[PDB]
Amino acid sequence: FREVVETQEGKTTIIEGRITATPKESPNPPNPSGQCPICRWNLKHKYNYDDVLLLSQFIRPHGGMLPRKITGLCQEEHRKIEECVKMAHRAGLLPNHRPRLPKSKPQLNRYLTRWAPGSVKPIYKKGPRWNRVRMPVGSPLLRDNVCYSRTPWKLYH
Amino acid sequence: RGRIPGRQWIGKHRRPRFVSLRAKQNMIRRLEIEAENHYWLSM
Amino acid sequence: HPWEPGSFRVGLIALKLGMMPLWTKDGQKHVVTLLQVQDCHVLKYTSKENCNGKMATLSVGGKTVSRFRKATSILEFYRELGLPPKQTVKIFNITDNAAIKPGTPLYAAHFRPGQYVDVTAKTIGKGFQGVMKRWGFKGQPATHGQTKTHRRPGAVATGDIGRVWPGTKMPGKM
Amino acid sequence: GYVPKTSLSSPPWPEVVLPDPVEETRHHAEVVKKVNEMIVTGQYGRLFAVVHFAS
Amino acid sequence: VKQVRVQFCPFEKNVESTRTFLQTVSSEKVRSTNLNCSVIADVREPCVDVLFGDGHRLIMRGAHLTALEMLTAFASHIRA
Amino acid sequence: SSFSRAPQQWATFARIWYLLDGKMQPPGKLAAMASIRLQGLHKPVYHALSDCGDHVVIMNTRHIAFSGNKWEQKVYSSHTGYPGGFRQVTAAQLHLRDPVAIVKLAIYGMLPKNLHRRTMMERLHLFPDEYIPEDILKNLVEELPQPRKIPKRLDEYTQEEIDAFPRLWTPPEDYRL
Amino acid sequence: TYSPLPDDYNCNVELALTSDGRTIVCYHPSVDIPYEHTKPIPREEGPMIEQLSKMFFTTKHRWYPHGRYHRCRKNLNPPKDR
Amino acid sequence: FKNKTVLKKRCKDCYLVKRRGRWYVYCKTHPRHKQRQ
Amino acid sequence: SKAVTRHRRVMHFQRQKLMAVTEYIPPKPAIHPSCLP
RNA sequence: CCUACUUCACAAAGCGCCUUCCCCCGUAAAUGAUAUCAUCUCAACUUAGUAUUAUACCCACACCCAAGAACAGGGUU
RNA sequence: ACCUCGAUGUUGGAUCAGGACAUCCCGAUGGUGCAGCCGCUAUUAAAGGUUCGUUUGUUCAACGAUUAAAGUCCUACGUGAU
Ligand SMILES: [Mg+2]
Ligand SMILES: [Mg+2]
Ligand SMILES: [Mg+2]
Ligand SMILES: [Mg+2]
Ligand SMILES: [Mg+2]
Ligand SMILES: [Mg+2]
Ligand SMILES: [Mg+2]
Ligand SMILES: [Mg+2]
Ligand SMILES: [Mg+2]
Ligand SMILES: [Mg+2]
Ligand SMILES: [Zn+2]
Ligand SMILES: [Zn+2]
Repeated sequence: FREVVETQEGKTTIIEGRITATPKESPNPPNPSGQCPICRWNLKHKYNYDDVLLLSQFIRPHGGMLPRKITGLCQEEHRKIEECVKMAHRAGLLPNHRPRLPKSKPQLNRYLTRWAPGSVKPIYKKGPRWNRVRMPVGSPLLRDNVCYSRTPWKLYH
Repeated sequence: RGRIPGRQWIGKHRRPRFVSLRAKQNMIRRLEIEAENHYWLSM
Repeated sequence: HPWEPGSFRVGLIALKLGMMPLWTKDGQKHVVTLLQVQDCHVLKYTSKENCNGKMATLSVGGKTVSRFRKATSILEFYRELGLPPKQTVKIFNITDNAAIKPGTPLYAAHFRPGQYVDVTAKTIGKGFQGVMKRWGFKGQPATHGQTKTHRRPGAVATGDIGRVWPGTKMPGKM
Repeated sequence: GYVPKTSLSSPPWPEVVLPDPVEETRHHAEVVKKVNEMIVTGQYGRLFAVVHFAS
Repeated sequence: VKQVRVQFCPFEKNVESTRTFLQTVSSEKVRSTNLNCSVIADVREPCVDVLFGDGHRLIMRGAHLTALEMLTAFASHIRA
Repeated sequence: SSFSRAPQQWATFARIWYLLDGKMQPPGKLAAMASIRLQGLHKPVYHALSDCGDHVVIMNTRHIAFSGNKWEQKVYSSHTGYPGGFRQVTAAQLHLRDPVAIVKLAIYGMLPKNLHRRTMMERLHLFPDEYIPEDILKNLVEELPQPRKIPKRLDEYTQEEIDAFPRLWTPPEDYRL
Repeated sequence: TYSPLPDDYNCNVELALTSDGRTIVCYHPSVDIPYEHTKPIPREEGPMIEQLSKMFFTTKHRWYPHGRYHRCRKNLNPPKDR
Repeated sequence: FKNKTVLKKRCKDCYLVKRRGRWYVYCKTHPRHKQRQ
Repeated sequence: SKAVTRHRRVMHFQRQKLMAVTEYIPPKPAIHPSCLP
């Protein structure tokens, strides 16, 4: 990881870049030949939004996701990680990855929030039983996650 | 709000009916029984 | 305590004496009512915590009345307070800055000219009044065939709902 | 086949290890003997019974 | 902007950023935008020194900076 | 056993006080637990005519957590009765107004729709924050486990767990991040 | 060390099978409360109905009287079991 | 802004952005290209 | 209603169950081929 | 509400007089990733952007009454 | 031609109106063949308002004078035990 440092001296500002210490993948992945980190470490369908220890490894210091060309994630797992990161941010599980810079907003505890809180209109007219307007929960991208319960996940409530 | 015109289950505009996993499993079970019946009648 | 922004002081209980004209320097008449403060005293004080409301409360009593026509509990309360029973007691919401010891008298000078005030009172009771007078309904014509319908309400509701909506304007006490 | 510890890496329910059959059969025999000795010594008061009668 | 100077050692590696910066800054569109602005693409770690019309100097050491970052800083200082 | 008739009956049909902590808990699961306890369906001696309900005290109801976007999508509807008196207030607005209405309404809906529901709601006690009255606290008997385990934040994860979790990829050395 | 259920409440369950395996024996002696898990012994109509409802955590409805019809319908000599 | 069930970029400068829960065609050179899903 | 209708005629519940049971099930290739060499 | 005017006259009225106090959202923008540009963001987020309305009101025989169908209510020092 | 013919009184008007928004006016907003004034178009908004007359039974229509506007509808083409 390189960091750009700028110093203003007199009227001659300098700016350079220094390569700090970089993390290294843990030795001996359980499943070598995996084309991406997840499928290589046997995590294809065994992580959720709350697995911050996993998600943060693909996180910019301010909460943004990292590109595929850098992370090495396959497309599907990259989408899954992005959605899990969004859900974790909305649930407040990443308090040290906040946006760079605040009036006090009401504190409502959330989790498994698919949509941005400010982009969903209230369901004033829920439909009849056969056409009910249901509130999405979680993400369909995780529909294939390992299900230890007999009943599958209910992605809509 | 949310009216089904006329009578449910008969008209052109019927109340939608959806098959549950329970019903699917029941039908599959009956199909398995009938397949075994075919086998035992084939001899 | 000295006055501070956001402070609410106590009011009074006056007696509506009447009305009279009053002309301003621009030659404009104004009808002005007379409110006489008759034996207005602070009677009870309850703090924020005691009353559970957002503001403390001061009870103010006015228009001393006969002790022979009051309940025993009220007579005991006024005997403890040291004042004759009052006709009306009203509760004023105040900040703790404006707390006043019970028994203190209040005077019309509590207000001053140029101030703006709110006055609450029981309106003149007109009894069970018809819809026309109570709600200003237009009513029906006096002539042109109208049979026994000149001041009656029209349709009170619609046929579909098969009922009368709560809060419907109907004849009643005004 | 190692999987890093995640919310879904392992089943939610705790892992249970049943006793080995030999030692468990020995314990079964010991418990049966204890209850049999209780019956022999009459260390019981009222007895209730679930009995299938009629239907 | 008054003058722009880019220095680098091509036989030494880690010069792609500065070389691309030179190509982009010397692109005919920029020089036509400011003909008065003078580019001196010397060459001899790699550095870029920009002197503006207000006598203000920006120094970008492109050893570990990508061309996009260098150009963004250059444009930001142009805006001032 | 060996109790007298009246003490035995009292012990059997005694009402217990349970405590639920709603911090970061789904109001629906809280309501399910509370409704079971209030109806007394957790007692083997249960019967709808036995009035075997138990007191449920739910604290921190202000800090309940809704799954999904229910805070903005769930609408609580009511009608004052007067024309134009239809009020539809979102879950977030209702929570901000009354910090107990969400759980109260969830329990009310989950309870059976008969004449005992209001008595069960009387037995129910709800408190927005950690504070509980002293008499209620003394009445409390048992604390029920929270239906939802609260996930740990990164700030809460210990360094040992972070070290145990492996690094899944080698980031390029010359990346600004 | 395996226990099908915790033994900290109620009886201590021990399951067994007779040698023939045709009958299950259960040894469940009751557990006594430890002395350390114990504490030392310490040493108008409207308002009335409201007070009673507050006291017994019920609604006002049950505290109102009933008519002669219901009062005389109530059975004053109900059958008694045990 | 015109409401369209199908969004089309009517020139090079039009761009698609998903905002407040729906897609928008925004354009600065030709504001009349502004479309809302 | 005729056998052929301008709208999608509602199927008898048993026919609906038959169709749902006889829906196409794609072959699941165990390990996803995307992340195999 | 009755000080005037008017109908009128111990009063009721208007044609007379007096008092009447907060929002709502469609979009327009900052910073910024997925996609190191850019991007108003069903990304995290910062403003216009406020509701969770706030405050206000009410809170204890008998005779007469501005209280009233009855009842009830106020006064009787 | 499914309820009602051992009766579900049915045009227009008066009276009182409840509701929808697919908004006529007032509010906010994007576009314009938006210079300004008028406009047109679209998003959001139903809290409030949405005139008086001549002929005609007219609902409507025309016309006269206005208005910020003189909205489209549903309500047994709302409402005749008013
Ligand atoms: Mg029908
Ligand atoms: Mg008249
Ligand atoms: Mg007649
Ligand atoms: Mg007459
Ligand atoms: Mg950027
Ligand atoms: Mg017929
Ligand atoms: Mg026929
Ligand atoms: Mg009949
Ligand atoms: Mg609209
Ligand atoms: Mg019709
Ligand atoms: Zn993969
Ligand atoms: Zn365009």
